[PDB]
Amino acid sequence: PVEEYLVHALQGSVSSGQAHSLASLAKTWSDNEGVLLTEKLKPVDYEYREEVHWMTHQPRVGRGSFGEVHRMKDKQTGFQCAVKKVRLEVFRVEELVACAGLSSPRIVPLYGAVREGPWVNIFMELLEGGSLGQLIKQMGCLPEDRALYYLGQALEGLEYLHTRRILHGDVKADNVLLSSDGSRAALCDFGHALCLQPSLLTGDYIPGTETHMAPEVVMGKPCDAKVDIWSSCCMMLHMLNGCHPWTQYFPLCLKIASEPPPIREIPPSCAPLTAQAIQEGLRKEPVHRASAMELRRKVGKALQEVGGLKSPWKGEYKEPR
Ligand SMILES: CN1C(=O)[C@](O)(C#Cc2cccc(-n3nc(C(N)=O)c4cccnc43)c2)[C@H]2C[C@H]21
Repeated sequence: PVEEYLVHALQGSVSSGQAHSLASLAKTWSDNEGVLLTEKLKPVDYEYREEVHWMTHQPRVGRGSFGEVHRMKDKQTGFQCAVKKVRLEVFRVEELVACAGLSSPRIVPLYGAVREGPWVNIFMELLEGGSLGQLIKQMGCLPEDRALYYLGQALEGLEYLHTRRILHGDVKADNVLLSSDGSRAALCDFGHALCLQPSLLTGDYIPGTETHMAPEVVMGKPCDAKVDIWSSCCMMLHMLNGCHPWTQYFPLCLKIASEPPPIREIPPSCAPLTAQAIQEGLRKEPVHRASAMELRRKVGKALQEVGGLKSPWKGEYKEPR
């Protein structure tokens, strides 16, 4: 009953608010209105406008697949964070729902969201360590312990999301952001996230990366939280081999469905439990594929089996396969 009246109060203004107000106002987005969740980003006179109240850091250095993410500063408060540009006509509410109110160290925090014309500008913490993707390119590929370390932390975040019935949708190195010392990893890019109730390829849907895509998704079978696990394992392989699965050998959605899972790419010098863990996460049938909780525990043991985390965050470059 009153829900309709609260949406109207939030519309037309940019206000200091809480995650539940942001979520309900955002559902409408699917002229300058929005909700900011921290005092570090304050509106001025019912407004928060680009280049007036907030400034992109100069010169513009983009991050993200589309160069949509930028460093920025609140002109009033001097606080700095990141902002993701989403075209308004293609905005998806699930992106914010899947990080709004969520409070987890393995998930990047949401600072707010403000519509301005054709843009939804979404604010979030700035992480200086860059993405796991940028790391893999810098180092070439990661040692076995570092890879297990990060994979587990991603799985910790996937546990959190899955408990809340949230599919991430596009898990990969580029969507894992690292702290300035490399000891913490967080998930990012919830643009493909999907609320679940205890398939995907129907209409207003944009899917994840081809190389990390699970067979059920490819063949249009029904889908659940397990697709994140498949992707996370394809990410593990990307970490170990310095390149995506299947790219050194093959029109890639054809081969995912027909061929066996890419267990061959598991490097041979890897200890038995590392390889064994990767394999439980690359079971073609969702039923036999490991859950998040299960894999995380296995990956943790695998790390323990290999002496724990010993390699430095940025050691020597290591040539890929
Ligand atoms: C909370 N939240 C999200 O997670 C969110 O979906 C996002 C995102 C996203 C998409 C691409 C790139 C990056 N991205 N951001 C940083 C950074 N934060 O500095 C960064 C650094 C290196 C590489 N990519 C980076 C972040 C958005 C709803 C809000």
